[PDB]
Amino acid sequence: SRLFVKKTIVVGNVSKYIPPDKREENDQSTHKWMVYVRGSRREPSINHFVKKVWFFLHPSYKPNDLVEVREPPFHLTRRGWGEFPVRVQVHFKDSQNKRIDIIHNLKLDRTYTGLQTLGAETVVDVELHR
Amino acid sequence: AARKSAPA
Repeated sequence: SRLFVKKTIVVGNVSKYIPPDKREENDQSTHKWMVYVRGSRREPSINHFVKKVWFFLHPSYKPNDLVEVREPPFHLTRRGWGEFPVRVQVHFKDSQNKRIDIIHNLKLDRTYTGLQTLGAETVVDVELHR
Repeated sequence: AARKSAPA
């Protein structure tokens, strides 16, 4: 009675610098970034319990500032110039598990090599009714 | 949440 399991959810992002000769005209974006929602390496895939993920972006991305991803991978790739707090809202398959908001501070590459680098990861434990 | 970030 009142049984639960804990599962790890990791929100992270990677990015790469885009040199000027590879930038779209009148896009001020200096980077290509990707935010991901994954599980720990030591646990089963989160697709077993995650229904869908909403990514809330900074208003500069309007009218495309709310992006729904229903199937894995729960990845979102965009170009940009600025770091901002990404709100990731995780929805679970089992209705008994309420949605959670995770705020991930987007971290952009500063090596400027044009290679992809790891930016940041935000780790939370969630509770799943059993 | 437990945050970790690369300096560069």
